[PDB]
Amino acid sequence: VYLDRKLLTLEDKELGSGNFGTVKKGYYQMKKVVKTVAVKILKPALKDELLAEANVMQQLDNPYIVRMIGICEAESWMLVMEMAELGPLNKYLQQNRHVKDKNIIELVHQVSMGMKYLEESNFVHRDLAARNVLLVTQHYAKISDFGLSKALRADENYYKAQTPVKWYAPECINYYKFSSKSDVWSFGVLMWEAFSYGQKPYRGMKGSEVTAMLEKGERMGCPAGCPREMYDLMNLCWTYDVENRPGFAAVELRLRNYYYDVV
Amino acid sequence: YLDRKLLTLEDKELGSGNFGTVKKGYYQMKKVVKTVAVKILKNLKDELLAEANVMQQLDNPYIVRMIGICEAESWMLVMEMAELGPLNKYLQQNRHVKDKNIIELVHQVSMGMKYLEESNFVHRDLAARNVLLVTQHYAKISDFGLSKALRADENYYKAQTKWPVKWYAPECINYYKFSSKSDVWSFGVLMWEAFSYGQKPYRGMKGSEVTAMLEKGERMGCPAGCPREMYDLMNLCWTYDVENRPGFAAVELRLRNYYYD
Ligand SMILES: CO[C@@H]1CN(Cc2cn(-c3ccnc(Nc4ccc5c(c4)c(C(=O)C4CC4)cn5CCF)n3)nc2C)C[C@@H]1O
Ligand SMILES: CO[C@@H]1CN(Cc2cn(-c3ccnc(Nc4ccc5c(c4)c(C(=O)C4CC4)cn5CCF)n3)nc2C)C[C@@H]1O
Repeated sequence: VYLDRKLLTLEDKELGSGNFGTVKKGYYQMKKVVKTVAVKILKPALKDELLAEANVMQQLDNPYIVRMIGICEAESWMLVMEMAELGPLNKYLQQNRHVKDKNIIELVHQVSMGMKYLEESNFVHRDLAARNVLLVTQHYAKISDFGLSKALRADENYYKAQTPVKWYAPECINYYKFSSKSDVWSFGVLMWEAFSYGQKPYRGMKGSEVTAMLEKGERMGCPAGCPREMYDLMNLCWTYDVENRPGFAAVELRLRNYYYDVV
Repeated sequence: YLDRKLLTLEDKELGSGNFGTVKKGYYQMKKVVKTVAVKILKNLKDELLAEANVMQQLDNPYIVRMIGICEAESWMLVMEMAELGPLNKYLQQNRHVKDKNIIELVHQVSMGMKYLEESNFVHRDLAARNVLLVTQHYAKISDFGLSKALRADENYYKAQTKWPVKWYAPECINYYKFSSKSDVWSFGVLMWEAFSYGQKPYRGMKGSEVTAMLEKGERMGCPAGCPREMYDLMNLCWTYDVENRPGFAAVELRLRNYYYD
């Protein structure tokens, strides 16, 4: 899926930048119409990571996951994606404290539907966080940022690293083991972030202090205004033992049931 | 008298029995929320309240800490959660646990019983099922429903005629006398259970046959792969005579020394 640079136009002003490179809004000429795109532009291991990121996204086909248009190799390496105009969820909620609880339920349920599909496809995200959810509209979220994602081997249900702690399940920190269950743990933190309107989890604590807090059986408190059933779901996501923690099928159905009971 | 509003119970049950049910829960503390295990009486109350009264007097790293009693749809005893659950159940499913690991755990139990003995409480139900794992390397004593505070003038509690007889020292069966020494006998059975990966003691024998076997001077054999020094400690805990049986001071000391090597 190597795109033609002649069919891509990048805007001058960037949408954002960080240690990953830059993100610009762009336009890609397709069959007949022109498609608005977001382009991750690299500013080496980062090339291979971007290609691995593109390989994951091309295997994924779901309304709640950012769709890749292709890779473009010209002047710099570029990952061209369908544009989610409103950008990252945590920034959006920081700037829009008026969003209602039923709206946040809608969004995090959409994230659980995308992750239910990711789990069925036997991919692990490994970076599930509110910053990696992007808003198409105020009522349409998509999971983004597959740069750490891994396709599980056909014979294993976890990825084993050889060598963002506040989002990581205890078995990740201790055993370097990443599964769909550890994504569920990260999903609990994402939920906490979303109902906290984009505030950071475990405020003012270092990683080792978070680890020690969880070891004692302590968990973050219920965000102000968060429906009790949603806080109960977070705590289930933060089940310490992998086997008793739910998978995304159970999480999505709990969210689906609660959302329609509100609706 | 805890506020039921501050407590959430998972619909799944961890376990059940004649006492009631045990459920995982989450309780709102000062700021953080605390994972709890909840013993729920099925609609016995005064026994639960007496159990709470024992636990409220105990503070030690190797004893389950009580959060409180909660009176709502049922009577509930809310406790700090030891997530891995009963030791006998765990070992059955984890035959890979090393003998060094089992030594660390039973030594932790002897440290909590040393404290129990110093506090002059008798447990009266010391068994592998009543050791709960916080982690694979951290055990806690639980289940104080039978525990008694000793009189200021005696080192034993006298019972008045539901007893785990396979864990009871001969003086418990014959004279109804429960002391820290009789907990030491139970601890010997616990050790045998731990090194047998949670097998039940005296397999296939009735209670009267266990008593007759013990009266004959016979004892359970060495568990497969159980270290020599640890089986020897078991037999010392199973000293028939109360006065010659060690106290938890001596048991803990020997465990710590063998663990040091
Ligand atoms: C926070 O996470 C991001 C995401 N990621 C980069 C990334 C974005 N991608 C994408 C795909 C499809 N549509 C979009 N739309 C979009 C729309 C407006 C945006 C941003 C993105 C945006 C940013 O991205 C800034 C943070 C870098 C800022 N604004 C301004 C409103 F705030 N982005 N894809 C990837 C891999 C790493 C960063 O940390
Ligand atoms: C066999 O022992 C028990 C213990 N007891 C009940 C009891 C538990 N309490 C407690 C306190 C703090 N943390 C725990 N943690 C914990 C964690 C996972 C557990 C259990 C308990 C658990 C059970 O309890 C089943 C047997 C009923 C099952 N699972 C699933 C893995 F097996 N339990 N407190 C009391 C008084 C009477 C029985 O004899």
